[PDB]
Amino acid sequence: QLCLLCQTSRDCNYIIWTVCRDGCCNIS
Repeated sequence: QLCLLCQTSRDCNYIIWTVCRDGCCNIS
């Protein structure tokens, strides 16, 4: 999995990274 800095549920607009967690971004 991943954990890229995110703000909302989908503040990344990425392909393999749309599932944002606690201030994070991932695929699932």
